[PDB]
Amino acid sequence: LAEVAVRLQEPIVLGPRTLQVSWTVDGPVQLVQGFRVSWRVAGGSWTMLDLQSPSQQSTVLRGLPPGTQIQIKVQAQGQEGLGAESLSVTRSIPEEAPSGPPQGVAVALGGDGNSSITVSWEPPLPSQQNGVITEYQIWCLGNESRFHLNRSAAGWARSAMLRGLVPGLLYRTLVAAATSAGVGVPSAPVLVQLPS
Repeated sequence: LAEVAVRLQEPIVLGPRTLQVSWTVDGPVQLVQGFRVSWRVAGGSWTMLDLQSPSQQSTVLRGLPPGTQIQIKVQAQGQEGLGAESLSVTRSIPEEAPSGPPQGVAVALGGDGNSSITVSWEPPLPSQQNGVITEYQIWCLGNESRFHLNRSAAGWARSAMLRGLVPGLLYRTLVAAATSAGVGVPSAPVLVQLPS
């Protein structure tokens, strides 16, 4: 089980956040009864998987974090235990649009003129960003599209000033974060209706 050597091939993406991992075997093949695949973010603790057959020389890792580097190793198992670890391979998981909204969206009166608001926010949860945040989209939607207010802000911004709200109109204020892959999910709306 120590003489056997595992040869890891280059991983292949199937569905989003997946990696098809395959390998060949060289040595006393008759001793192997299965394989234990281990993977981690290149970080955190290793995640292990047990394969109950010596013919399963491939597996599909799923739900891998977008915008990260995944490190993969594989070893053979038998009646003795576990064998030598193969050489690790590392592949990048493509960034995605954020899957979680910015946190703590708030609205305050303030800005230019007499009917402006300042919208503030915090980034999405780190596990929901799916990449480096490069942009925030801010919307102030009325009942008609001619009343919509929209601004963009840089990844370092945490506020945006929106002017020209019509008194008496109900506005839905939303913020979304974006990565290089696109604009993510918007926050729950903060409703604003200025006095008239």
